[PDB]
Formats: sequence, structure tokens, C-alpha cells
Amino acid sequence: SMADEATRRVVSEIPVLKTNAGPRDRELWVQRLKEEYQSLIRYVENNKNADNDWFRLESNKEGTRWFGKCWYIHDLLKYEFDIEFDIPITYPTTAPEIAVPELDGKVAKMYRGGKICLTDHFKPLWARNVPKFGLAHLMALGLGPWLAVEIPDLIQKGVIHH
Repeated sequence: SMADEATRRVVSEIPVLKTNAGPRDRELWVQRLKEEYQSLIRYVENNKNADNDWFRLESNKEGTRWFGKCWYIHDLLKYEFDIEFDIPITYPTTAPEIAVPELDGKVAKMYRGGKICLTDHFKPLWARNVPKFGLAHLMALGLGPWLAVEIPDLIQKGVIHH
């Protein structure tokens, strides 16, 4: 299967997650947060090594609100966008909805408030992999490919500028 090989090529060096726990799940949530941070930091480390260091994230104390920045390079110009998301109560079976608030209303493949609209294939890919995928996988398989289509289109239309 091309889809299965494409997934593996993107995520094979991201630590797999284990714990089925969302924000309300106490010691099991603290455990899932350990898996989340090790998976993210290994992903960042791999990104730096491949000259593709494209985002920073932090969470609140409880790990229920995430925010940071992504950088998208086009014709050697680096574009910075603020990102944020809440962890759904039913995480990790339900995927979080990444918002890029400054692009709110400017992209067709987006909901009111700047929540990105991921392709019909991302959600069943997430669903098939529960609970192995985490925030690192959301960034690699969700936001990363959305930027690689939407940012170049916004620049060409002159909707955003350096």
C-alpha cells in the first residue's frame, strides 16, 4: 500500500506513543504527556539534523493547551506563523484541531477561527493508528503537508507578505 509506505517514510524515526489517556486521566495523562514530550523532542532533534527545524511548541502546566510557532521557507524566505490547540477530552482517539489564527478567513481548507481543515485521509490514518500517533505525528502528517500546499498559494496570491 502506497499510503502505508508514505506514512512509514514520514514517521518511522518518531517514537511511537502507547498510553490511552486524555486531559482528565490523572496519573495516566502525566504518563501520556511523557510519551508526547519525548516523541516531540526526538522529532525536533531529527528536524534540526535534516536542516528542517520548522516549529517550536510548549504546553501549559496541565498539558491541555499547546502553542508555539512554525516557520515555512519559500524561495529562501522564512515565514513565521503562531499556532495553538486544545487537547480534546477524548484525546488520543480524537485528533486535536490546530489553529493558525492569523490566517483565519484567508484559506478555503480552514474553519472559522483559523482551525486547519485536514484532508479526508489524515483522520482515518490517525484513527487506524490510535493510540500510537501523538502531537509529533499531528505536526508531521497534519500541519506540515497543509503548510506545503497552503503557504505557497497564499504567497502567490499576495494574501501574505515577508
